[PDB]
Amino acid sequence: KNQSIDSGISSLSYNRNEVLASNGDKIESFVPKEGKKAGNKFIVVERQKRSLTTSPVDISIIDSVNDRTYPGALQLADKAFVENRPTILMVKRKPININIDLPGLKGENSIKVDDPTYGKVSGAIDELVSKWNEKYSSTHTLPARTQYSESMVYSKSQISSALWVNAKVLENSLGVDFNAVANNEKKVMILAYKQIFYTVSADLPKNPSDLFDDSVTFNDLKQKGVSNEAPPLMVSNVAYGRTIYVKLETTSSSKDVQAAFKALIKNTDIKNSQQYKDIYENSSFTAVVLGGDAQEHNKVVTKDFDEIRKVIKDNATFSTKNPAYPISYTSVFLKDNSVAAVHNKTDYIETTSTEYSKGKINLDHSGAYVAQFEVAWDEVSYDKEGNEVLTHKTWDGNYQDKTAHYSTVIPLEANARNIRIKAREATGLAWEWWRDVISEYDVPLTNNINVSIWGTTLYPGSSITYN
Amino acid sequence: KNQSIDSGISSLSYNRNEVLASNGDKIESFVPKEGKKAGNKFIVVERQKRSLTTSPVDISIIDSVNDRTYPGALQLADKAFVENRPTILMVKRKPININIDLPGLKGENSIKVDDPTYGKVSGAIDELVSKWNEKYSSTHTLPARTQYSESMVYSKSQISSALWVNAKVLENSLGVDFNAVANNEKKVMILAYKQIFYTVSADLPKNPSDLFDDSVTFNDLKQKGVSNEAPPLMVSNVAYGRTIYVKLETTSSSKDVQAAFKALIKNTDIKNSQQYKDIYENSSFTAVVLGGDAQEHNKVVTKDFDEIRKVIKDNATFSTKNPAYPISYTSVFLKDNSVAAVHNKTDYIETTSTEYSKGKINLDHSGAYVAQFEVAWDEVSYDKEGNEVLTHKTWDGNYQDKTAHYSTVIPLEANARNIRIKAREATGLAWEWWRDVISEYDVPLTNNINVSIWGTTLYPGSSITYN
Repeated sequence: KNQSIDSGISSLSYNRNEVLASNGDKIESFVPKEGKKAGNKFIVVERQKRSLTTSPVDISIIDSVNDRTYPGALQLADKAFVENRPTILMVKRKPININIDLPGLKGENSIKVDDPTYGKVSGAIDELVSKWNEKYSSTHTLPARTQYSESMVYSKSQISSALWVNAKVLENSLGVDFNAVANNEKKVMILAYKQIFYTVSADLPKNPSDLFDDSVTFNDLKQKGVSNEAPPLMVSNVAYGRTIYVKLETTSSSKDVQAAFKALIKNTDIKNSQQYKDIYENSSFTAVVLGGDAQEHNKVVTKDFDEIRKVIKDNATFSTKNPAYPISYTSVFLKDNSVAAVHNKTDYIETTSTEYSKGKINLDHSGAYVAQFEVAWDEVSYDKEGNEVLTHKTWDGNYQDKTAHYSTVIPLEANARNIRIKAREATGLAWEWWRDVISEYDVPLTNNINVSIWGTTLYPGSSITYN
Repeated sequence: KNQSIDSGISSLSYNRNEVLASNGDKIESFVPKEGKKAGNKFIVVERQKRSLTTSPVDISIIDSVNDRTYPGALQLADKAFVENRPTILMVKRKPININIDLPGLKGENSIKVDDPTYGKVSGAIDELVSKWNEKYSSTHTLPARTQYSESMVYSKSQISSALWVNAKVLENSLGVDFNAVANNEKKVMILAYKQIFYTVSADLPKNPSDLFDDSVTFNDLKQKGVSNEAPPLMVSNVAYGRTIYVKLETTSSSKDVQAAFKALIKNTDIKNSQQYKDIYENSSFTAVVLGGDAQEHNKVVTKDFDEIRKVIKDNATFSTKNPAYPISYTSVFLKDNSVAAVHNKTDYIETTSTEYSKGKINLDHSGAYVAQFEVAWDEVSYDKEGNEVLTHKTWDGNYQDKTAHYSTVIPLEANARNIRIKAREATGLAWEWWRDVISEYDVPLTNNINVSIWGTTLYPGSSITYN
């Protein structure tokens, strides 16, 4: 009891740079490189351990709980604050001045709130908006201050730290299948278009005592959870608006996925490429709007990104005759009046992959001579340590006499490498001393390697073509 | 002294599939992935161990020692054979029939040689060639049977095994720098155009005794080196002709060097690709013609592959009047008349690389507003175990006011990844609540990334371009 509200808050000992800590997995076990056969394709998956360390100050608000966050609100810097379910500190308060950042208000934009509470501070904000609606009675619809963030998805913990959003808000709203992402079954990118209408700020106190009524004692605050493990915070600024989350999803395992997606967003000229056309045919785009101005559980799901663009643009403007809801805030530690950052630290497995596809070597011999072929290749596999293991393969028809007309096909698995095709006119003793009619090395694995041999013994001809 | 030649030779117990064997080196140990800085470039080298086994029957001949090899010559299957300096087995001989595979010579290509020695067989081969110049007195030149081989170079042992040449024969003639090749300071590729004029055969005996004069004993043989460690062989065929080796050299560490070289040899219009022209600027091409016709130590070293094609097309034929030089031969074991194969096995470190160049971010602010920026990137580096290590870097000017006209450059090292450039228009309380003028993620590293911001406070403009 020998403690005042100022000396008590001052006597709290905590690391301001680590109280609001968020830690994730570190991580699990994984093979650095893995070959997989699926469909008529071979996928290869490289993996790397990645470490993130963001220390943001803008903190997401979950709509379900916005009653808890409002300018001049008082919360505790505990693990619940980090989970976006803050513990409120409800006590008898001294008045506080709040200030809205809207245009044409330099000026006559602030207001004193005698009892800072959700209802009173909301009423105060609504009145500042009604004071703006008068004066600017023609233009009631304004543009939003848009911010853009983009990120490929690797884990629930990683995308949460990249986009600064609660992962369940992402998982429930957009429908994110984190196991397909981990298994490299799906590749997903998420966009966020944060649409800020305005921000309301609360004047900071000279000393913490300026927030609490004289009757309130440090022991009253200790009863409500104020501790070294739960220091007190004041909500300094709150941003009102909405956010639009976009999900680009694909079953494709190609290396060009992130590029293809980035092209679609900017609407660039690589977009038309046939490489990206197969990626887009197996892609789905999903957009949702979160805040309050949009109706709960709204959603667009399409294979036409022009539908997504429309949703983004349609929500770039807000009406000053409708109520705005908080989307994020910045809080300040009462002890030093310093901005409270949430120190995120997480490890994750960045997956990268490459798609290969089954191929075949078609042979045609219309030549007026006996020919023999030597077709050979390797098949790549990967051991537990991610190292390549080349199992050599050969065609069963090698070194066997063929005459006009002869045709065959030599299927190759998607994991075929180092292909080599050779043909020799059999005019003589043995293979070893014959003329090469065609002789190709490290042939690329295409869907059809059309090798033809023709002509006479004096003018033999050949060619190698691809489809 | 208790046995004849036949039973003596039969009494020899050796693994025919291993008595003639060559083994390469097993190591050195290596870092699987390494990042290297070379001027305005950052090179990444991925290393894979590769085992390689061949069992060829056509063995090379070193000109310096071509007198030890001729149809019907006896040699010992010891380690000197595998090093292309065979041990001759010189004893009193019975006659032998030899046949030449020159065209239109069915039932008239043979000749008996009473004392098969280098001089007498050479003489009989010359006799056959003069006898052919009488019967085909019009056509005094013929086309050579070309065999084409190609391979990138990784180690002395590997390229020797890939192209079936004595390492020193390439190392002397072409001038391969194996230490540069192994430190990825150069990428080299070698082509071999084995051109066969003709082959001469020796008829196989029903039993070993049919080769030896009756005065010869198995003790006489044993004394001349015959053992289970040195079983006796007979040269069954010898190929006469020439070989053109071609070296394609580069300082470029680009992943497209193999493709560029192939494009050049094939003569496709892909060679005109400016990507490949930067590679051919830092390339050298060399060609040598190891054959009887072409004068000793002859050589072309150019930067125009048409000078190399000239050498090839120029050597397409051979004159029948000119003597021919032995280039290759097949031997047979006297114990079973089975063709002797050299069992080659070799491990090698296959090196593969990519090139990254330095770049810079060019910021230009001409807009009618204060702007702040957030430029950041990661620098890729590889540890002892070849795993990536990203060190986060950020521009010192981040989060500082800038008014028109503001210009700057942010140089980026060639190992720069995950480049993110953001500019926000400064109207509101702080950074966290300002609208994006530009917001780019995972920007590709280019020599110049031009970020321009312009316009007014209420309608800003921007672009990002590359060079």
